[PDB]
Parts: sequence; structure tokens; C-alpha cells
Amino acid sequence: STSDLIPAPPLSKVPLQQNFQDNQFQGKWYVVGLAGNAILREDKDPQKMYATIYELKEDKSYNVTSVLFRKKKCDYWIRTFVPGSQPGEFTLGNIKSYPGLTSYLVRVVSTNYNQHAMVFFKKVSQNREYFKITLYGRTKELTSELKENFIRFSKSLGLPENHIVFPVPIDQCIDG
Ligand SMILES: [Cl-]
Ligand SMILES: [Eu+2]
Repeated sequence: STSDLIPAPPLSKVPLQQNFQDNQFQGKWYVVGLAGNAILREDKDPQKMYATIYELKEDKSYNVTSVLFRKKKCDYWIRTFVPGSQPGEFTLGNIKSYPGLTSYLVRVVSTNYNQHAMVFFKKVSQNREYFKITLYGRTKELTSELKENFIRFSKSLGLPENHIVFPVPIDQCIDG
């Protein structure tokens, strides 16, 4: 394999939501925007919206379930976000169960809990460093202002426009 990636930003360029409220962040979020060094706009076959549900466990980790519509079916992808060094950061539980994965970080960049969130992810897999930012909405649509803010923020982390995608709203799988 050969591979050329935009470098992950230093974490000093990634804000952390002040006074993160883990209980209020729970529930379903729609992925309204998606950007990252391995994310590519594809006009031919556009990315479909998917959803990610955060459930706070008794131990204060999250069970995180993502639901995607692929090949006419609902695909479920489950992981555990374990609280990290400060509130609003997380690491991946059971990292040994993911082959090639040596590092995984989540940082909630901003949210008002009941409409929108921006979340930064960074991982090292097969020794390659990937990062993405998701724009989450409690609904499938968000204002132009929030989408443009997400574009500006993604660009501030070094991502050009073709690495920034707005998944198309769908009704299958993600409406339950
Ligand atoms: Cl608007
Ligand atoms: Eu992933």
C-alpha cells in the first residue's frame, strides 16, 4: 500500500466544549456534515446521511451505535467511548479488538446539546494518522450558518473543500 494524507492538526487547533455535559450529549445525532483527511466528495455516488446514538452507561462511558443504510440494509457499528483526560474527550474502549488500531481520540469541539454538535476524531491505524470532524444535528437539516461554520473549521484544520461532505438526508434506518 501507498497513501498520501493531509496531516492531522495539532490538538491546540481543536477546541474543547467548555463544561461538557455528558448526560445532555446522549441520544441520536444525525451526521449532517463530515470532513476529514480520508473523506472525499463523490458526485457520482454521494454519501448518505447516517446517525450515531450516544448512550451513557452506569460507568459513564458511552455506548456509541452508528446506523447506516448500505446495500438495502441497516448496518450497525458499535463502539465504546471511554472518558479521557478532560470532560468532552474520549478514547476507544477495547482497542485491541480493532486490528491495526493503535490510537483513537475523540474531542467534542462544540455543542448546544439539543440542536448541533461538532466532534473531532483522530486515530492511528496501520501507522497512518486519520482525522475527521462530524457536524451533528438533532435534526437532518441545519442552518447555512452552522454548515458554513463547519466548513470554516474544517479548513482551519487544513482540509480543502473536496474533503468536506454533506451527507444526503434519507429516511431508511436512521428514523427509529
Ligand atoms: Cl438557513
Ligand atoms: Eu471510523
